[PDB]
Amino acid sequence: ESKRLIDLSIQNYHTFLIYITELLKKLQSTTVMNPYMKLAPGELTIIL
Amino acid sequence: PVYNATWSASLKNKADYVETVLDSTCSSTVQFLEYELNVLGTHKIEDGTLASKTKGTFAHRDFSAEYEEDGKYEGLQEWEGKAHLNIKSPAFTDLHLRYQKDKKGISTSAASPAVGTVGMDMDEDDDFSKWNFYYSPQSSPDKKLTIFKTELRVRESDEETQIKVNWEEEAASGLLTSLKDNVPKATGVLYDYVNKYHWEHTGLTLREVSSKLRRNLQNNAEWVYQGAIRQIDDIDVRFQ
Amino acid sequence: KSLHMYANRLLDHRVPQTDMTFRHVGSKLIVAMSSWLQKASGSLPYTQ
Repeated sequence: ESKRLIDLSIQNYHTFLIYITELLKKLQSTTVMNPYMKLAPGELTIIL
Repeated sequence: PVYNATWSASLKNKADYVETVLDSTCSSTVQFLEYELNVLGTHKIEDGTLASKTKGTFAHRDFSAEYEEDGKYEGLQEWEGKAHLNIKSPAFTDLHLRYQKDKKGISTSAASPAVGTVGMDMDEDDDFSKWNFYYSPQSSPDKKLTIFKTELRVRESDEETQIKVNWEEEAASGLLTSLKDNVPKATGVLYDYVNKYHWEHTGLTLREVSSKLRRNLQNNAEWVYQGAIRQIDDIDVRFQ
Repeated sequence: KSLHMYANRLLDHRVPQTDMTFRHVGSKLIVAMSSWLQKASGSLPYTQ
């Protein structure tokens, strides 16, 4: 049962991160204010 | 006669440096409850700065612990030196921890035969800084899976500053798989451990002791049941 | 533009282990509402 729980955790974690990245990209497209945010798969860069 | 334990401590001052010696041991009728622990540390305060060297080693049936520390202490915020820990456990897995700190870099990692090698390195500088959190697979100590990474960069041109945060889903998934695979590894060692102690003392397994308890329960149940049946005849006859 | 980007955000994300976006549920509810509207009496071109 421990191994099954960890398997499901990995599965949903992976299935979830891609949707999060897509939503983040769509949100970042909203604004172009002076502090510029660059989003990448598995990475985020912040310029201040 | 059954139990003898000795705790010996001594603090000594020798001109320029102090020396701390600690000893502790126990003699027991129990085999896995006897040991000897020892530590030695030489301490020299040179014109206010401290140079530290200490060794702590433990001995026991189920493992032995060996730790080395060296370094110096300038002020309350500058310790430069190395710390190395090595564990030899027949009872469970072994481990080897290495900690390093220089004025411009901190590096440390732990090599576990079950998880692998987990380490982190901090390179610090005025105009840049980088934090690296990596997991090297147990099956591949030659490469580092970046669990996370931080990169601060203050631009020397203009007033801009960059923050770059990076992480690997691969590292997290591999570590999770290693952890879920490690469950039976701990389970078996602990099970054999408890059975080993049961053997050392009464010669029985945990399952053997469970079977003995069940058998004794059955025996006592019959002992009660026979008398419970007999009382009926006793009462009937006396009534007649 | 704001409504467009909000619609993009809604379309691009959903919970893991399900690939049906919430916009389909919204369209289903809109279809039910339109069916009720056409059922309703006193129809007007403004309803159309």
